[PDB]
Amino acid sequence: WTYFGPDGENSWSKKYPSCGGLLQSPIDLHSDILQYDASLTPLEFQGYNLSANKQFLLTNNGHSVKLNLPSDMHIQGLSRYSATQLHLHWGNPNDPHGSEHTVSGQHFAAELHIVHYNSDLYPDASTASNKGLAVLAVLIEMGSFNPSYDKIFSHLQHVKYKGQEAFVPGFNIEELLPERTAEYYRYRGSLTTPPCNPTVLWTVFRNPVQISQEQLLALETALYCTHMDDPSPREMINNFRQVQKFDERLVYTSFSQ
Amino acid sequence: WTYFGPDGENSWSKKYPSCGGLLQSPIDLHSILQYDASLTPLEFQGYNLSAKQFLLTNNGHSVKLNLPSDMHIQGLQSRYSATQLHLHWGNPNDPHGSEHTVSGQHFAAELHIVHYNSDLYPDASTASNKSEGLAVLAVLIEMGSFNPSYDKIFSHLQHVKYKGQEAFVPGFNIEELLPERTAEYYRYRGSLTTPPCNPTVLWTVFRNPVQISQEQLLALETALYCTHMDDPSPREMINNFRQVQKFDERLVYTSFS
Ligand SMILES: CCCC(CCC)CCN1CCS(=O)(=O)c2c(F)c(F)c(S(N)(=O)=O)c(F)c21
Ligand SMILES: CCCC(CCC)CCN1CCS(=O)(=O)c2c(F)c(F)c(S(N)(=O)=O)c(F)c21
Ligand SMILES: [Zn+2]
Ligand SMILES: [Zn+2]
Repeated sequence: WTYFGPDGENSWSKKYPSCGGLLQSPIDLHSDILQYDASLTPLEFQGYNLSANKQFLLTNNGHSVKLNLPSDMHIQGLSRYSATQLHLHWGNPNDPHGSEHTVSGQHFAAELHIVHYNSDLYPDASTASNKGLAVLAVLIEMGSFNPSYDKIFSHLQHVKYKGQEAFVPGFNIEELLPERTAEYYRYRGSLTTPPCNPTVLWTVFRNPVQISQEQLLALETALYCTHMDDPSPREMINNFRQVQKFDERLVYTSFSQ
Repeated sequence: WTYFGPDGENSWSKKYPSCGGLLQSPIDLHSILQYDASLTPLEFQGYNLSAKQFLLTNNGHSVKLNLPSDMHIQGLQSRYSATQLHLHWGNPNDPHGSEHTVSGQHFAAELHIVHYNSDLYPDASTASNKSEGLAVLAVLIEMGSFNPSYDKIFSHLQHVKYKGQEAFVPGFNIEELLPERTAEYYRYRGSLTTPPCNPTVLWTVFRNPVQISQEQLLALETALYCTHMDDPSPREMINNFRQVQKFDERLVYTSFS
């Protein structure tokens, strides 16, 4: 599966039935489908300050570049959910508008997902994935240089091709989160890639973060979906799914205005 | 095929492979726009239909009005003769169901007047999978003042509430359904927005919307079902629009600057 051409997103459901099922993500966040919910209290981020003396595996699997996260990293306020990995979605150098969620019909430059699984109930994210998952999403805007995101981006020229891995020193993952994390959108949805399992509790923070034009350009030019020896290379660009019908869902907000 | 559940748009490409192919519509029209002085005004000939009768149908996917082949666009390289018109809309809880979007925003609804290349082909079915086959005019609709001309269609909707039902509409001037300043339009090559999704449509989306009243819009959204009258599980005809498609390395040409 890909994001472009005969294996792109309109065809995923041919091999991955859930991609044609209910509760799919991402979605457009707009007024008609939002409702304030005062029960959406703040999440607590536990163990996000990863030791700088430890190192965490960054991998290009051909579809994504993901940073593995330790299971002692958790979110509470929900079961306790343990982190498993983070990754991003982006556009391309000539169109830096590759967020997955949109807000009032507009794409952000990119989007960070921090994937967690219910470690109360399941021994790993793969198991949880068809039960199970909570993903935090941070919208990313073109803006100022972001030293915290650069702790990841500065290693991308070392995982350019599918199957490559690198180590990233620990840092405080909460530095990747925006202002006022108490303010978020919450809804029931799905993985945004195959197998599109409808098993995700989404939290999209209200406020975006910024990374620079130069950071976006590096992100949009550094990576390939294909192996280092593939005679038909494919750039890892435009790796976002279109927004989905909302299938009668509402999105609940922790902010009223 | 449907607009929801497991037979909705992500699954159309199973039976209708072009739905996962190139040149898919609809798209977001955002400032990918390039003025093209070649885009001269169309002339709508034979649109003043003899106050003759024209068949309105509900085929379970759509409510269409059949149009006569002496109605045609002038100004394209070939003559394109009308075949039918129909609309797309959302639902009362989210009344934003145009197919095309403008700067990420949906309009309330959208009218399509479908035509086929009658210089090259004998009917719209034959043309629909052929080069230069189809041309569709799209009118964006927003809620505002009551529109007597659209009521010439909408007054008949109760009589075609269920799949298989038909009503006769006396001829009227179809040009009355077009917006102000039809000289101003967006133009691009795309596809059918329903199965079989053939990439054979020259789209003309007028720049300016029309208005219908809040009551007319609600009637459109509430009058029709996608099921037969005797179906023990009725399904409302709502949200009958396709999500926008990726449109990369491509322009939409505008007749205006
Ligand atoms: C980590 C729990 C879900 C895993 C279970 C097996 C380990 C399958 C899906 N998974 C791994 C394959 S992937 O292609 O690298 C990929 C991806 F690119 C994504 F963007 C998302 S998203 N946006 O979070 O849905 C994924 F969730 C995701
Ligand atoms: C009319 C030339 C194309 C026909 C050829 C066979 C007669 C097949 C498709 N056709 C007929 C089936 S349908 O489901 O009633 C339907 C529809 F609802 C649409 F919204 C559009 S459109 N204009 O793509 O938005 C259609 F074009 C359309
Ligand atoms: Zn993701
Ligand atoms: Zn249509």
